[PDB]
Amino acid sequence: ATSMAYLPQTIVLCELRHDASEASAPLGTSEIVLVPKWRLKERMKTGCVALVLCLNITVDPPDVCARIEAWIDPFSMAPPKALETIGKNLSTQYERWQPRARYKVQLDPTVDEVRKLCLTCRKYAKTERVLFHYNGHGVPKPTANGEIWVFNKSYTQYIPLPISELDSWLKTPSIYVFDCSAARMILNAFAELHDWGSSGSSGSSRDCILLAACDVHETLPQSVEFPADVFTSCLTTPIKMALKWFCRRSLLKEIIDESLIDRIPGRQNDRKTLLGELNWIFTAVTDTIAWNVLPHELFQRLFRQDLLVASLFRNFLLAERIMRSANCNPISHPMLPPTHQHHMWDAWDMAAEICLSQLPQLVLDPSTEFQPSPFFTEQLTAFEVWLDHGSEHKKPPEQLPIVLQVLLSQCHRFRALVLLGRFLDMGSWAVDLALSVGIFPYVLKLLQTTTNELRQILVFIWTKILALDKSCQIDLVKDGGHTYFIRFLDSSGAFPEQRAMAAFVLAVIVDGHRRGQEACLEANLIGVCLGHLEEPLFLQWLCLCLGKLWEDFMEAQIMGREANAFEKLAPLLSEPQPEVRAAAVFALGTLLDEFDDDEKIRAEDAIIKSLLDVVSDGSPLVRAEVAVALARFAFGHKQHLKLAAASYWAVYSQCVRAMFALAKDPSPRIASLGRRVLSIIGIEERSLLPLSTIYGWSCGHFSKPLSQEIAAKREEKEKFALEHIAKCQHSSISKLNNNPIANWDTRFETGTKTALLHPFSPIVVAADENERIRVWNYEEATLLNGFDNHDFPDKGISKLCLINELDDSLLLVASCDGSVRIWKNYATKGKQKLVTGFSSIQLNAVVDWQQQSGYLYASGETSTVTLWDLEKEQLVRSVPSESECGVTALSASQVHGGQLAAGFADGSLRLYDVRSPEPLVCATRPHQKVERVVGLSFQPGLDPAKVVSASQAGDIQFLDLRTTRDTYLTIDAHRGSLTALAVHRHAPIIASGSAKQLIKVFSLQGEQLGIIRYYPSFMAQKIGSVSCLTFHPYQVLLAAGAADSFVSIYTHD
Amino acid sequence: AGVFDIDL
Repeated sequence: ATSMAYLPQTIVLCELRHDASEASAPLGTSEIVLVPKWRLKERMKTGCVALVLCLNITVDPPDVCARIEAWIDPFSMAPPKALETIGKNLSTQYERWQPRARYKVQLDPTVDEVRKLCLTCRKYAKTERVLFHYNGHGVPKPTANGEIWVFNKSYTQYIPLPISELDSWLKTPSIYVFDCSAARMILNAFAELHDWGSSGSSGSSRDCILLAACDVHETLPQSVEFPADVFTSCLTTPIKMALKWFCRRSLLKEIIDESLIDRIPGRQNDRKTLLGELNWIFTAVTDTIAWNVLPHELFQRLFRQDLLVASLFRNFLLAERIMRSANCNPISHPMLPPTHQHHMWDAWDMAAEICLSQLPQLVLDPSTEFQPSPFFTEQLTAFEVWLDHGSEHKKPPEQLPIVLQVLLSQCHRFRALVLLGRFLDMGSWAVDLALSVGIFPYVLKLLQTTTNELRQILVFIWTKILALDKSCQIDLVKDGGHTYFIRFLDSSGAFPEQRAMAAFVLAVIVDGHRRGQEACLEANLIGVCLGHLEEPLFLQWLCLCLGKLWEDFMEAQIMGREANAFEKLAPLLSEPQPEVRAAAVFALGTLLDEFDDDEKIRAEDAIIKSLLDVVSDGSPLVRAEVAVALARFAFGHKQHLKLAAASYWAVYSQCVRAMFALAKDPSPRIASLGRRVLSIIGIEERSLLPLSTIYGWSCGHFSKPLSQEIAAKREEKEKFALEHIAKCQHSSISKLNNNPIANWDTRFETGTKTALLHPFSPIVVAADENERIRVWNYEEATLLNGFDNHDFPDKGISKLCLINELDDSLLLVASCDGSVRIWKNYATKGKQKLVTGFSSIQLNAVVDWQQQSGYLYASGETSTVTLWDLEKEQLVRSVPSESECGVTALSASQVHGGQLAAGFADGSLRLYDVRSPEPLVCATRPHQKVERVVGLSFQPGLDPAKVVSASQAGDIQFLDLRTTRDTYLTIDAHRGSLTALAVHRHAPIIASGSAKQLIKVFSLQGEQLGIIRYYPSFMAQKIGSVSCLTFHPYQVLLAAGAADSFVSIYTHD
Repeated sequence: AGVFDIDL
């Protein structure tokens, strides 16, 4: 209906730069600094490996059939050749996991031989880790006194080598493997070697890692289905062992030729061969179990630090499973939870059965009709299922380590990257989880992939990573990763939201990082960016990128000048979006740093001038940035600016104006910046300069993913309003109930000056002459809040208005000097934040708010009416009034956007249509005394007719300006000294106040509806400023206040 | 930097 004029859908000042309770982020405050946890720089290497092998062949030790070792029958070759070959095999078996490390073998040794072995390994691999592999199968079991058994020369005795002396020979960075019976006994000895303390875990201290085959009481298996070398052959030859175990147990065994496992085609590297793909799946399966089972710190040490420890501890989870089946329970020193029977070995068992059945026919002919296992595809689907349902901080997604494994092969690279990005998007926690798995270096190497299929996803992944951790700068620049995103800025690949991310990724790459600046400078990032300057987030981030590039880097600054950067940036200072403008100010701001002119003085004068044009900006966000650029400039020109400040107390006098202007700004955070800039000049070493915040605030956009009750309370109020509009109109309004429903003591010593009834709640707002703001409830007879609108000494209240009545009202408070302050949560007991503050008019300021258009009209004792668009926070228009005397009163129409009424000091009246090339519509006298118009308003209706024109002379004059100049109707409110007027929004009713104590309500046709007399509380006889008369918007409730100290409320029974 | 190989 037409009553959609009465209900404006325009919301204003409810954007992220106007943020509320927890976040003082909006601006002023610096960005939230982080402290990372995933950081262990030391990529450790196992440099030396000592294989000690204690087996007399056909001489069992007296603690006693199966006897295979390193996949050799030691009886088949005779003792000395057998023991050589097993030494050679076991070496190459280990060597496949760590090919760049030295391997030294020791067969049936003396204690003296082991001493030199260990001393030599430690001397070879100084800080690097040393591996000790012991095999005590042909010697007695380790003691409870902490002993290993070796030989003497002649092989007549078993000689006890104590663990103490081993651990003296090898030191700190070392790792042990004990493939013997009763192997725990060694680990218990190790635990007691050193003094307890030196840690905050179960029982640790050094960097001594220990893998052992079985428990204290336990003995290694004896059945022929296992070898003797079970633990070793799990740890060192996992696939061969896993399958051979699988045949002999699960499928029952006699169907499948077991020796096909030895003849599996391909090599362990090729993921496209059947062997290497089975080895891939194993790593993927094993690594996944470890990640879901262990905590961040322990997993990273064992599974991410050393290529060989990662292999050994991966392959240890197979031992955890197999040994178990043969009455053995192995233990590592960093102990790790139970790993067998995890829902994931199930997936291995499946993949191995599908492999082993296939193997029979691939041997019949090398057909290479090897179907890649579904495993990977199957698991990425279970990651998608997780990403929909339960996708919270509701325990990790489990498939995550497998998503990493897929990034390593083109086979399913795009969907993996897509799903990873989908996962990173849900928050910082998910970025923290991904980086913990170890996604960083793989995603970093993918910045050499030319495939355009990827890049759009890769920019997004990197956006999310760099939104969390800024420090990846160093790694990105070192690999030339910066070029990947510069390409993306200059690409033909569409979508400018992707390009903003590119510009953000580069801005972070550059941020306080001269290696990155210089790299991007050579890569022509000034040219790339400035090419695009001819969407708002993209513009915002081009400036932030450019600004960060030249910041404190004079080569780039020179390049920016001689690429006319000022000429391209400056036009963004007019843009409607505050975010853009503020970013534009930043960019020009960071370009900075008698009678002489060289190149730069032409630029830096032209820059600072263009910044000073935006000192008066409506957004504090902008003003903050302008003050920082002024601070920077002020640093460089202290010589000149002090001399300019001497005479004030070419361009420098303009700066001093702006500094003192900033110091008296309504937003106190801006004010304090102005006070800072002043103090840099010496009015009352770089570290004193304030720092820009526009970059830090904007970055939060990316660390944030890329509802219904919003409409609920909207329609609540609209239904209430539409109904009460019709009732206001259609009910035949009776006389005033002179018995007031409240007579509230403000405790304003001088009295109440302006007041405001709330539409959708039972609330009053009142204002002192010093701009204290109270929020009185009339239905509870209580105070909801108390304020001080600003601490400045020169006070003065002009106006109170609600902004966004239909959805969480903000309280506008206009001051007589033209300052405007808008407060959220003004009804709360003392949690009431200043949302925005700016100086309209650039006195006796008068103001009015038009929700329909988003326009704030402001003027006073000035030639002009000033127009503010609060969606933009800009000074949209300066309309000359064409009066040559002051605007005393000012009413914007609720219905018709743009259209404005204005009363004047000489009693005159003017319409404006502020959206017209010539704004003044008509100019009329009506009432003819030559006294100021104390109040006016458009009539309650849907036309441009006008109650208007209460003159201070006392006559209220009605006029319909479509048809005639002279008056509809005159009503004589008061013989002189009319001090206020109130015109209802919808109901056909008005009211007027006198300095002679008196208040008179009238009908719109002119009838008297009720006299009231505000009596004085003592005999000052000064009820002479009956200033606040105001109606409830949707009800017939009056509210009256005066030069005494009471706010009385009335109604019509 | 990583434990596992990558194909490109």
